[PDB]
Amino acid sequence: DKKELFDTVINLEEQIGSLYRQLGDLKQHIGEMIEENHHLQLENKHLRKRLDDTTQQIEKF
Amino acid sequence: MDKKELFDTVINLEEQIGSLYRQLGDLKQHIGEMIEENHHLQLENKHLRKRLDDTTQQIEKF
Amino acid sequence: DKKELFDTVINLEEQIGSLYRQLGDLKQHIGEMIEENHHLQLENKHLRKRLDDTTQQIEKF
Amino acid sequence: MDKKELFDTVINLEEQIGSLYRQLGDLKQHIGEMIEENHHLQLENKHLRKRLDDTTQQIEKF
Repeated sequence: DKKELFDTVINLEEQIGSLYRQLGDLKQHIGEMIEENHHLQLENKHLRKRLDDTTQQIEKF
Repeated sequence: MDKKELFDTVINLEEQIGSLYRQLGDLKQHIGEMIEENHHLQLENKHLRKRLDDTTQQIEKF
Repeated sequence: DKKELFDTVINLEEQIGSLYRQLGDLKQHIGEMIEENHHLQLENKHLRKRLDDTTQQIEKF
Repeated sequence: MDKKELFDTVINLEEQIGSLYRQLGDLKQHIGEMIEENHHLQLENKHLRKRLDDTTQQIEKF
């Protein structure tokens, strides 16, 4: 009927809004993971440089 | 080593879903329109059959 | 975790597949309504023409 | 009186959703990749801190 079809369409709408919300959450968590990655790369760089410097220091004495 | 490209992909996704919402709305509008059109045609043809019945009853009585 | 995020993404996938299926049903019903419309328009045309012809017939006698 | 235009709109919608599916898949792939990358970096930095600790224990003993 009118109801049976309209409510179907609005049901689709609401499912779409739900998807959007969930994808927003996902975006947030993905962002957090990206920043995590970034910091890990920087930390890795510094620990590498530190190890190189301390290795050269030991190579001296 | 991929970084913000994937993030922009996510944003692109959210934009596409956002779009889908609006399109679904317009679809709903056109659907309702077609439903009204169908109802109008229905009752219209019913009454047309009324008048047709009456006028055929008139002619077939000369 | 790995699970908590991956299962989220696959959950989104499945919701998308669900939406697609539902939209397929909708497409079917919309098609049926369109054909219904078509037939109604044709029937309307013919009943109009019939009424015009029979009206002219009565206008004769 | 609108007809098949709306139908083509529906088809366009189904095509967009179909697309979203694939994009979500690729997204999943890149996500997994970044997760592995994060784990590698984690353990790598842990061991780097091991070696750093040991070598600092070596230097500070002259």
